[PDB]
Amino acid sequence: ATKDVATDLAGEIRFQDIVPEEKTDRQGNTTRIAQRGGLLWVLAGDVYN
Repeated sequence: ATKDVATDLAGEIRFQDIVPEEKTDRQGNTTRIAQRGGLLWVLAGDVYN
């Protein structure tokens, strides 16, 4: 199964030990899959669009 995890703090993402690997779909869809399971920190802030 699958489950989406969505943040509740607005800010900058910072990897920690996460090693993304780019898997390119035949249409060019570069999906980032983590080879090394780590942490995705969110450093809080005010994000402006």
